[PDB]
Amino acid sequence: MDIILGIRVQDSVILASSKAVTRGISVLKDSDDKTRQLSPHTLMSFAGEAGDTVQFAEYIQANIQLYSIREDYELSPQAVSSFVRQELAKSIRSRRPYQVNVLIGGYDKKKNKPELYQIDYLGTKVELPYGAHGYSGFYTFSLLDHHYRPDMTTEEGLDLLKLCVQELEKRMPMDFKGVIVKIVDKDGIRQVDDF
Amino acid sequence: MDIILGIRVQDSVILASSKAVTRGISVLKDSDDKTRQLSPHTLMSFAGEAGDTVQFAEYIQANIQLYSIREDYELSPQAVSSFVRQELAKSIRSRRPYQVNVLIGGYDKKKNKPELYQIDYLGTKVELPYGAHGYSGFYTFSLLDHHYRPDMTTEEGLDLLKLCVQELEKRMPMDFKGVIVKIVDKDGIRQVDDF
Amino acid sequence: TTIVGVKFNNGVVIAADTRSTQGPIVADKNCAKLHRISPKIWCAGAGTAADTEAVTQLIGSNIELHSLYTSREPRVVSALQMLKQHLFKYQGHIGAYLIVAGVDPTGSHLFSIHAHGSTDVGYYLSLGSGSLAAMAVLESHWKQDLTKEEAIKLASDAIQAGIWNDLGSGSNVDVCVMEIGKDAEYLRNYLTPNVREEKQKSYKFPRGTTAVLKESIVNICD
Amino acid sequence: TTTLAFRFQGGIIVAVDSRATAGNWVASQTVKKVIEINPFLLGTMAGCAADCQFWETWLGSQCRLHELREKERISVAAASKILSNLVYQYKGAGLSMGTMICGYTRKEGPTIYYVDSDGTRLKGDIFCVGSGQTFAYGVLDSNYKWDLSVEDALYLGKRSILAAAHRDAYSGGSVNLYHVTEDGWIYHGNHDVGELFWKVKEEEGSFNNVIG
Amino acid sequence: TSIMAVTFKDGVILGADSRTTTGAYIANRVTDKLTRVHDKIWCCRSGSAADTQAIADIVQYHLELYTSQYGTPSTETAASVFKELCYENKDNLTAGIIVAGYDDKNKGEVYTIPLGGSVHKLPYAIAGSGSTFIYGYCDKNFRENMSKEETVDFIKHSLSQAIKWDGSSGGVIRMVVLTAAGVERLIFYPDEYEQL
Amino acid sequence: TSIMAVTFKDGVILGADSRTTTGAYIANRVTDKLTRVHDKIWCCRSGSAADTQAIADIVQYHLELYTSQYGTPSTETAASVFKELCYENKDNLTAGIIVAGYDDKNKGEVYTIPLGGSVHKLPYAIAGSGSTFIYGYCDKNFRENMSKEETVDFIKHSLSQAIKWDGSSGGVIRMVVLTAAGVERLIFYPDEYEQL
Amino acid sequence: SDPSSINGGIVVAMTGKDCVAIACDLRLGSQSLGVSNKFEKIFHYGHVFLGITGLATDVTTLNEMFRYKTNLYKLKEERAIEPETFTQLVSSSLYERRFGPYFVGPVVAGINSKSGKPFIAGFDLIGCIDEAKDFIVSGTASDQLFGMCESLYEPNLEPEDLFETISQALLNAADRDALSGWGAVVYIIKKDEVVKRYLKMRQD
Amino acid sequence: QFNPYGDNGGTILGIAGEDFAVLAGDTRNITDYSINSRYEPKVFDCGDNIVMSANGFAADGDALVKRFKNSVKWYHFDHNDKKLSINSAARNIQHLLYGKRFFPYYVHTIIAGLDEDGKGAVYSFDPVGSYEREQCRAGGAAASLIMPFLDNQVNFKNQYEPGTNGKVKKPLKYLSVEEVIKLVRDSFTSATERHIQVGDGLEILIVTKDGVRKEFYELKRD
Amino acid sequence: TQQPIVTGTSVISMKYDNGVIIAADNLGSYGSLLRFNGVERLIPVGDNTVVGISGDISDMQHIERLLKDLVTENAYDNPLADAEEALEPSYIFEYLATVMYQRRSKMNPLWNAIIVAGVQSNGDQFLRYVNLLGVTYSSPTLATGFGAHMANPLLRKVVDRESDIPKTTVQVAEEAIVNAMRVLYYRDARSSRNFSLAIIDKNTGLTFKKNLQVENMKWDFAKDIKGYGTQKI
Ligand SMILES: *[C@@](C)(CO)[C@](*)(O)[C@H](Cc1ccccc1)NC(=O)[C@H](Cc1ccc(OC)cc1)NC(=O)[C@H](C)NC(=O)CN1CCOCC1
Ligand SMILES: *[C@@](C)(CO)[C@](*)(O)[C@H](Cc1ccccc1)NC(=O)[C@H](Cc1ccc(OC)cc1)NC(=O)[C@H](C)NC(=O)CN1CCOCC1
Ligand SMILES: *[C@@](C)(CO)[C@](*)(O)[C@H](Cc1ccccc1)NC(=O)[C@H](Cc1ccc(OC)cc1)NC(=O)[C@H](C)NC(=O)CN1CCOCC1
Ligand SMILES: *[C@@](C)(CO)[C@](*)(O)[C@H](Cc1ccccc1)NC(=O)[C@H](Cc1ccc(OC)cc1)NC(=O)[C@H](C)NC(=O)CN1CCOCC1
Ligand SMILES: [Mg+2]
Ligand SMILES: [Mg+2]
Ligand SMILES: [Mg+2]
Ligand SMILES: [Mg+2]
Ligand code: NA
Repeated sequence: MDIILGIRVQDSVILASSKAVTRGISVLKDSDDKTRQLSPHTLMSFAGEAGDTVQFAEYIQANIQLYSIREDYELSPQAVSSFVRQELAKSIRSRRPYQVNVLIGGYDKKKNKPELYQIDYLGTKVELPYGAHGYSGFYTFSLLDHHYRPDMTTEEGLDLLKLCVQELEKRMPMDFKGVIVKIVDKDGIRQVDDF
Repeated sequence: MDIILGIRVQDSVILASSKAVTRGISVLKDSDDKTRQLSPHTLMSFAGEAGDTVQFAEYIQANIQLYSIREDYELSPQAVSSFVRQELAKSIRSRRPYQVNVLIGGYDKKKNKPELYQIDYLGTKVELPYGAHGYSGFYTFSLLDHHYRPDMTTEEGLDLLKLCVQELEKRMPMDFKGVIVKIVDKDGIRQVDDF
Repeated sequence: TTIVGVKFNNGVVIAADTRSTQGPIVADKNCAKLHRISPKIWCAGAGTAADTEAVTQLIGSNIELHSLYTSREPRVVSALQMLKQHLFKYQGHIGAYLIVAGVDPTGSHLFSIHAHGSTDVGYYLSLGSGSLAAMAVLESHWKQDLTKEEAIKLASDAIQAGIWNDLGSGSNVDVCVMEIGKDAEYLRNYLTPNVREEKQKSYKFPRGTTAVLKESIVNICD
Repeated sequence: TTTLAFRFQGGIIVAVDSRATAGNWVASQTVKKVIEINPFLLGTMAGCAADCQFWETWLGSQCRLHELREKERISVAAASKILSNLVYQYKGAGLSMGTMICGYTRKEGPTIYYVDSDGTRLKGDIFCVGSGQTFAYGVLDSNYKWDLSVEDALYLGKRSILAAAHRDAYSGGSVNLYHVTEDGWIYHGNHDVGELFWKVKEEEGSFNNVIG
Repeated sequence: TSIMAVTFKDGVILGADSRTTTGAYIANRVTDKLTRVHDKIWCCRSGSAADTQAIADIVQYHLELYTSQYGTPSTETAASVFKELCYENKDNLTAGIIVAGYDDKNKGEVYTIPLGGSVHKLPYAIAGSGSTFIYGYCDKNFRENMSKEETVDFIKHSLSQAIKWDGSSGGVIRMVVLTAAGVERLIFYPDEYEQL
Repeated sequence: TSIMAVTFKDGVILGADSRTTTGAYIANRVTDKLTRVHDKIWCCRSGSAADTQAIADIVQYHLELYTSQYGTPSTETAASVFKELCYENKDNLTAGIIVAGYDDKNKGEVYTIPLGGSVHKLPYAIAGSGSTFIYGYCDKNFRENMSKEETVDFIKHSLSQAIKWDGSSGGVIRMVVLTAAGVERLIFYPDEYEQL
Repeated sequence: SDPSSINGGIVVAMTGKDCVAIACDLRLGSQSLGVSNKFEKIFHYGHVFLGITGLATDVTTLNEMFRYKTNLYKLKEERAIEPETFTQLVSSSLYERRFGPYFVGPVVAGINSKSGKPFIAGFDLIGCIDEAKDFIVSGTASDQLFGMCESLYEPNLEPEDLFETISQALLNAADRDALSGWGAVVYIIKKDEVVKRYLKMRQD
Repeated sequence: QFNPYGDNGGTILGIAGEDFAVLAGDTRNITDYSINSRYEPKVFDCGDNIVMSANGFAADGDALVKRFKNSVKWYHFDHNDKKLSINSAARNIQHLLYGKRFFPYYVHTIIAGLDEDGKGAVYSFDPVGSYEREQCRAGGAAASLIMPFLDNQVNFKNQYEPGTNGKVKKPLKYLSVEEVIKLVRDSFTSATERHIQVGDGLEILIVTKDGVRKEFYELKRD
Repeated sequence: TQQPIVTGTSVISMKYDNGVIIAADNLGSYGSLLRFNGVERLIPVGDNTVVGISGDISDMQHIERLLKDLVTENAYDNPLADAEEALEPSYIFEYLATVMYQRRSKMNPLWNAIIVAGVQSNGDQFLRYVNLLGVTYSSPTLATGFGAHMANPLLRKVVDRESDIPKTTVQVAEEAIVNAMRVLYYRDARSSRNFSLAIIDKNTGLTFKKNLQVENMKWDFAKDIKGYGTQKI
């Protein structure tokens, strides 16, 4: 875990997530996908404590999928994010809290609008044009403050994202083995294979 | 600081040293040379606590250079290493010890033999065919146990060294921004510019 | 805080200051530390502000229900017993230091309760950060067979000692007099010796001084 | 703090913020974090204000004594090393200094040296130092080219501090710009973030995260 | 605190000072440390005021309920109930209690219950911070089958010294006399005992 | 330890037990805690055996050197030298010393020096762990201008009680009598003092 | 790791002549890192306004909680809750979590629809009610707000004047706190109209 | 363990005009919740038209002032009775404070006077020697309360010109001694209301080319 | 770094129209043990100053010796030692205050709280405090330890500010001091009944009173107090 980014543009939400899984002085894996599809038009990336991350992600995934089957209807990104926040808000006052930070990127089909939510392990939710968790934000936020425009295309968003990854690869101490990029739009979720 | 390697072959000693200087969550420099020439046929790489490293390296350098001028004669690599060890052996029981680990690669002109010495901050000296300091050794020693032969050429030694850097770049958690390689032989010290 | 309780001829009187602190900052300049448990049983509270309020309301509620159940006017010892058993149960973690007083069919009473659940009896008592300043006055001027007017004076004098000399106490003096055979009179702001002087200047700004970005009407109706 | 200084075609740009903190208390918004050591030498300050202020003024006295004794302006290398050797003597005692010695000499050309309180001394083309160094790096690195004009370089340095002043809670106040050439340093004014932000937002079209 | 209980010919006498401290500040200088758990069974309390108070209240409740079913309890029974509370809650209590009572069969009896919760039946008992200073005096001066006047003097002189040396002890000397005649409360002021 | 020094008509008497402990083990049951710093100036040692020993040795050296130059020192002078060592090295010492001596002008004198290094001139003094148990007894029984036999009994009875209650005290009761007549050493065994 | 100063923020409330005002900053950060510049801390349940400072997860949680409670209140009582009553509900709810509290500093503001009286109140994280005639302050720059309010405030200000006073109290207090600022919102509340203004403040 | 530091409370305030400067400070001295003195001055005339105050730990503050006063004395001896300029005094104080960098003087120091052009000057210091010239500065316990008020009323921060759409700032201008003293008095009365360590009295020292004048005003004693 | 062993409690004092009064009990506590009862904690320096000391007694005895030595040293080569160049209270105070602060700065303090009361050569009343931290302050009333909490409130009712000093007589001032000492005996657990009191007047000079006792104490009301609440018997 470590680097997870998110950028909301005109017609889509783009999530970038690092591929490295390190333990001790060994990079155990360099092709790890730090995300789960909660519903056809909702994607959640995650980062934090080992074990907790995937256990939490899959638990949320199961609940959203259960809702979808029960009502034969997809929950809005806003509704999913509120559900996720509440689960983390419960968690923080538990015996052993989930130490997991998440980004929820979704496309609301009723509003025809992309939406990006940033939620930390305390249950602190915010809707943003661009978001990041961990040390990544200390570089990317200022960079995006400068280069981001609200009316950008998906292609412009990917170039904006390349600019973030380049900066991180230059100044971050750890080798995070690149990122897996995924786009969320009106047509659902798809993965960019060449980044 | 972090990664410093050394390989003694048939006719030369090859020192590889990482270029990254990191402080906090920022890589401040990616072209740092972690070595000093003590004499025409003796090179010392170093790694450890910030400030201590360069301060120690330059202090040793000054002393060896002073000796060279006084006697109009170059000290043997064995003699230089013994001097360095004693300085660290004093240091460890000082009020504030030098926290510096070093590799001393040299070519003895009287014996016509390359020599590699590994000395830690405690003043623990060993002559070796190949050496490393820090976490690097946990990968490179076993690798060199397998691939190293005592009668290898300088070119074979560089390929053997490339094999180490590749392994480290694959499995090490931190981005160390490549290495500066230097060769010590009968003709003195020279730097490989394309590695 | 600074709180006191004084017994007299035909009853008992309690008093308190009106300062509330959060560190070195005065949170409330005119807070109410005199609490009604029952009509003729009042409580003065020092310590953790919310604890003194909550513990006094809880026992006051249970006292009202008890009074209705027994068809009797509540007694001070009942409030004392209920308070001390509640506080003891929480091993001091509910930081309420109370002076309980009142009149009932048995007579007039004055007690003090500490956070850990220990109770005292006395003719004159003082609790809080300014209790030493107050007790100095009480020990100097108290006597047996005080009148009502003498007891109110002694009580408010003891609170004033805390107001002036203790940094944890200030502002005004609240009093509550509980006399036998009469209604208890709650004297809110009996003394107000710390009125703020006229300011040297009016800091009313010229309209338009503050820069504004947006305006909008908020809908509060259905 | 946030301080930067980078080397380019037309010399050196140096830009700093002006905030001073005492925890979350904003102690000042009008502080000088650049010291003019001589007409060709600058020093940036970051860390403990007193340590930075005291020892860099002391550094200027040592640089003055050098040119009296040697009849020649001190090199950027030698000036930086006086300071780094000084703090190394105090290593462990608790000094907190993040400094950049920027200047020009004939033998060296435009030169920048990073010097900090744990004894690290590094020569380099680009450095950002302080609590908001990362925010400045993000903007600076992504727009930096060697062939920047003096006008563009000055702006990039100003814009990089602004970026950090915005995001970093412990940076802000105003931007102090400097430009170092072969003829010496040139001051390019104090720029209050209170006005500069809105001016940049409007003209550049950036900072879309903020409510306009 | 300084407290003691002494058996004698006609019964038993309890004695105590009146000082309650919160550090070096005297929170109450007229405290009543002698408490009734039954008609002719009383106790002297030392240690935590809150703990000893809560215990005595529970014991008073138990002995009231005992009396309702089985008639007057023995002094040994009262001490057993004190012990049971003190022993089973030893990790959460700081209570040093002396139990004293008068039966007509057993006459005067004294039981001391230290911190641990152990029970010790004795001819006389001393406890509290100020008791350390009078172990020597009390051992040398105590006699069995003393008179009422001799026992009052013994307690008065003993607590006088305990009060003199212990800063945590002072105020008035309260006493409670337990005999077949009934219950008598006594008090002695500083002006009297200080100059003994 | 239990130690004491008492002035009387003809001079002064020092008294002490003989128990030395290392925890609950009695390392020496026949210790001599009464030590000579000058012909007729002695001290009672309580606290760290090593510290009090080192101090007494230095004082003996100072008073020997004083005598060589200025003649016999006063008991006050001896106490001043003790104090100076105890006060100036208070952070590194655990020594409670009673100084007692006999002049012909000043007769018997007693100075007590507690942990801090303060000096207190008194009619009589008690110190050591076992002294706590006899404050009450000693205050009630001490009189000024006692006889030798009365003072010996006072010390014997006092230390007897201190030994009885204090586990850190025991063994024999040693005493040293300081008068114009000279120096007399006394000893009293358990079989005698225990049944007082 | 002090819950009350991780996210940052401030709230201030004032009374005027037949009106009340409540204001807040817009910052939400993670210590030094500023994350959001749209995080409003003032909510309303009918005509009763509530501002909440402190740990942002609890701010969000309590809003959702009081929305829940006031919605049920209205269904059963068949009327909107009043400020004095809501103040008591807040105190109850906070003290319910006495030994595991919400790390917040709430502020109630509103006008009683029956009596027409302006009402403001403040709380500590455990429920202690702080009622006031003049003003209430809360947040990481509470010291600053106390100093600005105590000097600038005067009684019986008209809505248009009160707006200037509260806005200047907030703005200058926020600029001396690192964790507060990044935008601001002011609510001016009259008996039957409410105006909400976004202030222009320095963005550092 | 022995703690060599203490907190004696109080607060100070310096404002600079065009041809004058003021340095004010309350006269209250405290430890914990007790008042030590209601009138213990901590703003001193140090000679050469320099006034100084070191607020925080009084023992350290008195020591520093004492050392600086002595520094002025020896400056005269060693440099032919030359007048010590306010800028030179500031630098001297930095060295006094930094000399104890690893065992600091626990004080926030402020000095005031006139610069070499005759204009009013205020310099402020942290405990270890960092200093800066400003028009305005509050120091001590209630500095967090007062300082933002001064930013608003002395440097006209966040104040725009009415009707200019928040585009034109309120222009900076020097204040009259009469206006400055109004701000000082209002600053301290406000601080006294909400800070328990501030009160009793206010002593102001005004510095003009004619010399040093004093003014005293009562403050609330609770 | 120290810890106090044998200690002395409150020292209280105040100014009146012609001079100053100071008082302190005669106890030397050893923790909770009231060990020594003949301790004098008021030490006169000349015929115009009295130094009242609380805290560690070993350190008090050290200060006694310093003051004793100060008188001797001042007499050296000084024909006006008993006249114009006699020791003033302000001289004695400043000396102690210098020592106290030097010792705290060496992290080896004299664990005391000191009040120097006296009358200057020009008739002015002198009253100033200094403690182990080197902290100094002056006021119409000064007190140490518990005295600061209980005595000052009572003494400030008599002299609340500077203008109240000329209005206060020695009879009124002494009465307030003696009352304060009684209140401290009621409430301070490390206090004694016996105490000393000193008056330094500009006309009558130094009057040192020893072996005073607290009297006219109210204890009678104790007889009516039972248990801790419900106890009727
Ligand atoms: C005087 C003023 C104490 O200084 C009084 O005791 C006063 C009592 C009082 C009673 C009713 C209404 C108002 C005031 N006490 C306080 O004002 C009290 C002081 C205090 C703070 C913290 C404490 O424990 C750490 C104990 C006492 N102030 C408060 O309770 C304030 C309102 N609340 C807080 O500071 C928040 N507390 C909640 C409990 O845990 C610690 C933080
Ligand atoms: C940004 C604002 C983060 O602080 C900058 O680093 C800024 C740099 C700077 C440079 C010159 C003049 C002013 C400011 N640094 C600070 O403002 C600095 C933060 C800091 C404090 C203490 C540190 O370690 C000791 C490191 C950094 N603030 C201060 O120095 C403040 C004004 N002073 C104090 O905190 C006083 N302390 C210093 C340490 O010793 C005790 C007293
Ligand atoms: C003497 C003073 C010492 O043993 C007596 O035992 C005395 C006995 C007594 C007092 C009043 C009523 C009946 C009996 N004990 C006290 O006065 C007691 C001292 C004490 C407190 C706590 C102890 O350990 C928990 C042991 C002894 N005083 C109190 O209990 C006072 C009322 N309260 C406090 O000191 C507050 N405490 C609560 C417990 O935790 C420490 C703070
Ligand atoms: C009674 C027994 C206890 O108070 C006396 O004070 C007695 C005095 C004495 C003994 C022999 C000769 C002359 C005087 N003291 C001891 O027996 C003493 C107990 C003691 C040990 C350490 C102390 O603090 C430093 C205080 C009192 N026993 C010893 O000194 C024995 C011989 N040694 C030890 O116990 C070893 N100590 C070394 C110091 O630290 C812990 C272990
Ligand atoms: Mg977040
Ligand atoms: Mg024995
Ligand atoms: Mg900022
Ligand atoms: Mg007060
Ligand atoms: Na900082």
